[PDB]
Order: sequence, then C-alpha cells, then structure tokens
Amino acid sequence: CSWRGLENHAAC
Amino acid sequence: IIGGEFTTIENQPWFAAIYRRHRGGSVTYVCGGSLISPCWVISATHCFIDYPKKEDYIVYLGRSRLNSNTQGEMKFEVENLILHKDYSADTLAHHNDIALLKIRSKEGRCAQPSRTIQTIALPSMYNDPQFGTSCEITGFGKEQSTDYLYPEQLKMTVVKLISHRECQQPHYYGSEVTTKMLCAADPQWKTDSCQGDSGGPLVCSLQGRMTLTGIVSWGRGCALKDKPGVYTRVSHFLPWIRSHTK
Repeated sequence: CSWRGLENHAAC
Repeated sequence: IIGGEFTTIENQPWFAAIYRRHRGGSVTYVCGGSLISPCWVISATHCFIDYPKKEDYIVYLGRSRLNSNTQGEMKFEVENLILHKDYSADTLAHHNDIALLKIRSKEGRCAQPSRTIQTIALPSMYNDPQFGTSCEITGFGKEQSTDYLYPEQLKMTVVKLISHRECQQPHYYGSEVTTKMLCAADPQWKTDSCQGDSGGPLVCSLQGRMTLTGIVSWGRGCALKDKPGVYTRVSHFLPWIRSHTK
C-alpha cells in the first residue's frame, strides 16, 4: 500500500 | 514521482488526473492516466480494480494540480471504466495493468484538445524504445515513498527503460516483470514513479513522437535501488486498447 499498485485499493 | 521535477499539464497534456469520489463525497486522487484519444484515458487497471464502478471516477485533463483547479482543466465522468480482464496482481506485479477510461464531461463531451489537453500517441505495437532510453513519467504520485501526501503539483521525471533481462533479474523483479511490462528507472534510482503515479504515462519519444510507451503500473517501493518502476508496456496492449476504444 504505499506502493504503486495499491492506489485506490480497499484495503490500503 | 520521486525526484524529477514539477511540471504542469502543458508538459504532459495527455496526463489525466483520475480521482475517485467516495461515498461521503470525498474525492481522492486515484491515479494518472493518459489521454490517448479525446474520449479515452488510458490508465492502469490496478488503479480501479478495487473500485471498478466508473461513476465514482472523475478524470481531469489539463490538470497540473492535484487538489486545485488548473485553468482550462476539463472534468470528466468516466463513461466506461474498462479494466483489463486479464489484470492480475499477486504478488507484486500488476499484469495487464491497463485500463481505459472513456471520459465524458457532464456536457457529454470528450477531451477538447487545448494547450493543456492533448492526446498522447500510442506506440506502434511492440515498438518500444531501446533499453536505456530516457522516458518521462508524469504523475501526482508521491514524491517520496514515505510521503503521506501527494504533491499538489504535477511532477515528471525521466527514467530510463530497463531491458526485461535486467529487470527480471531476481534482485530486480525476477519473473514479476513480463514482456507486457516495461521497467524504467533512474540509473541512480533517484527518481521514479511512486504511489499515485500509477496509471500515468511513461512517455518516450519513439523518435519523433511522444509515445505512451508505458503506464505506470507497479514497483517495489519507489526510487529503490534494483526496483525499477514497472510500466504496462502499452505497445503490447494495442489490440486490447484497439478492441476497447473502437
């Protein structure tokens, strides 16, 4: 989640 | 964008700033995208995969600033949020990390090309610049991995395309990087896309033409030694883009 790939992810 | 430089949308006028409206009405920045046609913003599926409801999305073109209006910016709803059906994302890599947002303003209009709103050419298929090619990436993503905030101001940097060989090295990404991805990094790893830059353009000049070579997709960390930015290799998705933008 601080990474590209988790933008706008439910978790994160 | 770690390092690199602030820029304005004039310097990446295909850059689409994609936000999501939350229930409660808060609008958060999601990802960058690239206007590849007046109606089409291409971005990364992972940007939307968790919230695939197009209606939640706001796409701005002509936006140089993250949380303030940029004069001449265009706000779009997402008429179609097309995620790549072969998107996958475990562990790290995001495969087929490509999304199309058909954008439509509340006036039912697509992007009107302006000084700040321009399309970016798609690469010709499987036509990518050689490794070591300097390409630009643009986004409102974090300026530092440890940053909590996104920069208010659009940033760009230049990263060099890394060969798949280099990038699949285990100490890079091993087999997480596919031929449908492009790795790019700074040689000093000092600059990179970062969180929030996802979906944004990796633009290379395939000589003569500013070309959406990559879509910021994934990476371990940002501007981390041996951890390039990984970009959806747009030139490997032209059929997909074609088949979805027709």
